[PDB]
Amino acid sequence: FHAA
Amino acid sequence: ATIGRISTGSKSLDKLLGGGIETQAITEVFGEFGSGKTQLAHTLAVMVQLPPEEGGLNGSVMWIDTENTFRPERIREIAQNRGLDPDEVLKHIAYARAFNSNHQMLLVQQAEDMIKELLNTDRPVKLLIVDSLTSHFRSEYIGRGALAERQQKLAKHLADLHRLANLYDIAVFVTNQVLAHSATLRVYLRKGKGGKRIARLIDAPLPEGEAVFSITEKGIED
Repeated sequence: FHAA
Repeated sequence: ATIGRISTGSKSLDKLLGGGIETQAITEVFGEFGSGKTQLAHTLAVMVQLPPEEGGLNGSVMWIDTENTFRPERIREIAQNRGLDPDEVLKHIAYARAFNSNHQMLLVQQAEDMIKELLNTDRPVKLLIVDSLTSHFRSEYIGRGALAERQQKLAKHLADLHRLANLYDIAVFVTNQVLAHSATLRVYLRKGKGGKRIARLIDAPLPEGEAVFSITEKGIED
């Protein structure tokens, strides 16, 4: 997961 | 924890849902291509970040994307048209692409790490999106029985999602393109006349009736  | 509710942006759809989608629940939207499932996901990813007086939960989002349908541009559009800073809204969506069904399943465990991290912060995770829940499973596995791999794996996946919803007070929102009674709530979505979208609850003997809404620059609206 990574910030959008 | 009390159940929290995230407004969809449509008063009609919210009434159908009893105020919005619930935390400690899986809400499954299903319908044909073009019925607005992914639009509703994008809208919710913004709405949940609003304060409660505006229909949100001041929450963070996690998004598992199995079809490459997440669009940061669309988030930015909806955010600015709902009075939020697009930079902040994007910052509070944690995004991952799921490669295949097995990776999709592992990503739920990965998600729990960040749910725990944020749990006692000012912006806990309040929305977990899986769009599409079923596309990889249907593509990879052919058999229909309870003993077949497709059902075994999807049952575990759904149980994992349930567990997160209820343990950490999260609304889980999943899409399915047309087992079936696993979701806390099933919503059938279809595209009707003049670009209107129509929603009906399936097997929820909640309000009878149908909600109608439009897809707009604010995400969805009446």
